[PDB]
Parts: sequence; structure tokens; C-alpha cells
Amino acid sequence: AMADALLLTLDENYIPQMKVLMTSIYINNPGRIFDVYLIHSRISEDKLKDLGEDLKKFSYTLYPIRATDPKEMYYRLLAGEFLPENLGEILYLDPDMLVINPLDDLLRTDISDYILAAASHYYNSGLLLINLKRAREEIDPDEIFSFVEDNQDILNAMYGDRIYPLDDLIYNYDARNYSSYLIRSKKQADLAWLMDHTVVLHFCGRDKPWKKNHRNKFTSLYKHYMSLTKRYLA
Amino acid sequence: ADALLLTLDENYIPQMKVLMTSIYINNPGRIFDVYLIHSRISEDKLKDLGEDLKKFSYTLYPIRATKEMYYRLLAGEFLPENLGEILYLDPDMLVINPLDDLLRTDISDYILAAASHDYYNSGLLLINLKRAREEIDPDEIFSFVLPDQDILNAMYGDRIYPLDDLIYNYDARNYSSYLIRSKKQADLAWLMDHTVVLHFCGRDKPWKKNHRNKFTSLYKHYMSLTKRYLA
Repeated sequence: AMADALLLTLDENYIPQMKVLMTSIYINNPGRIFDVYLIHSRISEDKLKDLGEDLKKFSYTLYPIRATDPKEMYYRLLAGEFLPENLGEILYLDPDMLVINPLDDLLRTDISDYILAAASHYYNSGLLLINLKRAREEIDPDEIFSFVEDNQDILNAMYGDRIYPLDDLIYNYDARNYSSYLIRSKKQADLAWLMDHTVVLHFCGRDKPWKKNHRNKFTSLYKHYMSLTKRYLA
Repeated sequence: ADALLLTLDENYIPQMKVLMTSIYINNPGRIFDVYLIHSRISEDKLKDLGEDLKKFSYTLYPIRATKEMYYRLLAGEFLPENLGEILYLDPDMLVINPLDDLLRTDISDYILAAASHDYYNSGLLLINLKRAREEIDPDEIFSFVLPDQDILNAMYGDRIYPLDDLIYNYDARNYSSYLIRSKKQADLAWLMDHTVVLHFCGRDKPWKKNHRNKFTSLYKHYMSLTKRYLA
């Protein structure tokens, strides 16, 4: 293992956002190499070729895996069934995120005794550091389908006692909620502190920063990474 | 390579490193010679700064003037005679797009290029040192002497190639006025695709605690990047 592994589960409408995410990872983790596994259902071979050629500019390697026949929900949870059997660990990321600090601390988290690590907002499923050795033995597919057929809620309800808790302020910061975090941190978590400590910004909900009317403290930053992405992956 | 000029003392070095980091990220693969006119930064700080710049493959060339409003106007006097052109930048700036188009501007016929608004700001100057050396007498400037952008406009307005401030000297305090003045074309999406230089003018500086506008997160992110890239 000379490359850390990343997992994304999306289809082609989120590719633009995935490229911004990749660019933010590259700028904030200089010299690190990633293998990027992409579970998808319908992305064309030409688009995957394009995306692969782009990632290679950062010395990242794309490993597309086509699922067959809430689609994306399942891919994440059943990652251990799609990924190679000799991979021990992988970092799942939602595409509507921006990495703004090095991932080294996260990637060195000792999760040897857990299924995964996730941030609590219950756990959010937008970032998951997955121990695949344990997911393959503990997470059984039909078990998951039984649960969904009767009813992430799956993640919390079935595997809540097997999760290593991460701080959302650092690893899954809900970019809508600057004030709540500021108040809850006793005013410690202002922009200066966030830019030094927060690793992952998550643009949750309908108000996405690639759209025309986005307006908060983080909009300029996200639009700047959008420009960086167009220039770096030209 | 291309040449950059800064004129500052010790206390502005941290901002200069942030500017250099922004140039590095937004101009990948480009190399610069970086000239620094200063009154008395210590040898140890100059050594530290030169070592840091080498991490970007920039080369630092300190020049001790044996204050700073003059230095930029009399750059012809301080800089080597074999240098024909240089880009002067204030350290309270951030470069957020490639400098290529600026650096290729043909200013053969002018003393310098500067951004207007027909008043000129002297925080960014692309200087034709050949003509500056022919046409700028220190004697004239000294007797002549409001900021120093008064000297620039008074004495040389005719010999200036105009740049658009929206692209090359964007007053970061004034998002809304630019937005109104551009008929709502210059929103953040547009700025991030076209603006090259953000200028954090006035006393509310983005490295201070209470800075609060649309650009704060961006500048603070470059501060964090600078500390990591130059560690």
C-alpha cells in the first residue's frame, strides 16, 4: 500500500463535483497518491476514460466498478462486496464536499477494532473510513435488505455500536451551519480556526455552492476551487 | 524568468509569504525572481525567507535601501540595469488566477501599466524599467512632495497603460459596488473565473481576527496553506 484508497458512489451528474473534490484533495495533500474506486450504475465508458485521464494528472488512478441491476445508499454499505478482497481500508466521500486540510490524521486513525469511523451531526454517512476486513465479515447483504424492506438510518440502527466516532466540526462540517458550530464551540470555531483545523466541508441539502444563488461564508472558497479545477484539469 | 518586486519591512513578511503561496498555486510550473527592497530586515530573516521561497523554486533578491512609497516609484534606481521589466505587488494582495496575460502585456510605449478607478492605484504596477529609467527623475519626485498614488497620478497619468481594476486590482472591500457597477455580472462565480488580483485595502485586513466579508474564508484558507506549504 503506497496509495490510500478513496471510494465514491455516484453517477455522471455528480462528476463535476467529484473533480472539484479531487482537486481540493490534491492541493491540500501535496505528494500523496490516491487510488479512487468509483461504484456507478450507468456512467459511459467514454466519460470514465475522460475522468481517468483527468485524475492521472494528479497521479491518482481511477478504478471504476459498474454495479448491476436509493441506488447509491446500497453501494456504500455493501462496499466490501464490490471492492477487491485484498484491500483493507477505504475512505468513502460524498461528492458535494471540499477537503481543505491534510487527510493524514484521519487516514492514521486506528479503526482496527471497528467496522468504520463516521462523524456524528446519530452518525452522518457522507464520510466513512471503512475497515473492509471487518465490513466483509460483519455486514451481510440480505441482512441489510431485510432491514430496508421493513423500515443513514441503516448505519445507525444496525451498526451504531461498531462505529468509531469522528468530530463533525473537523470531518463533516455542515457548511450551512456556521453559527451553530460557532455558538456550540463557545466562539472558538470562527473562520480562522476552521481554516486551520477543519478537514472536510460538506455542502449538505438543496443549497449547493455550484449554483447561482449560494451565499454564505464559504461560497468564495468553493467557487475558487471550481476555477482551480477547470485550470488544473484543463 | 519573470521578475516580481516587493517593498516592505519585517512586519509584512507573513503577508508576503501568503501572496507568494497564492501565486504558486495559481501559476503552476512558473518560476519567478523576487526582488525585495527593504530598509533593514535582518540577515537571518532574509535567509529564512529565501529558503522558504526556494520551496516554490522562486529566487529571493534582497536589496537594502541604505520610506516604501518612494521605493516603488524609484524602482529604476534600485534594481539592476540589465532588468527590463518587473511586476510590483503590495503584500496585502492575493493572486487567484494565472498571471500569464498580464505578464505578456506589451508596454513598450509606456512607463508602466496600472489599474484605474480616471484615478490609478499603485498597488499593482507592471513597470517598463527601460522607460522608467529614462523618464523618472528622483529630483523631480522629491521636490514635488494625500497617499503616494497622488505622485503616480500627478506626474505620469499620460504614460500609463490602463488595466481594469475588476481583474488586476480588485478592491476586496467593495464587492457590492463592483456588482452594481458591472450590472450584476461580477458575482462570485464570475470573479473566480476572471479576476486575477484581490487587494485587501484599508485598515480591515483579512489576517486580523475580526475580518468579515465574502472573501474572508478564501484568504484565511491561503494563510493555512502558506503555513503548510512552507513548514
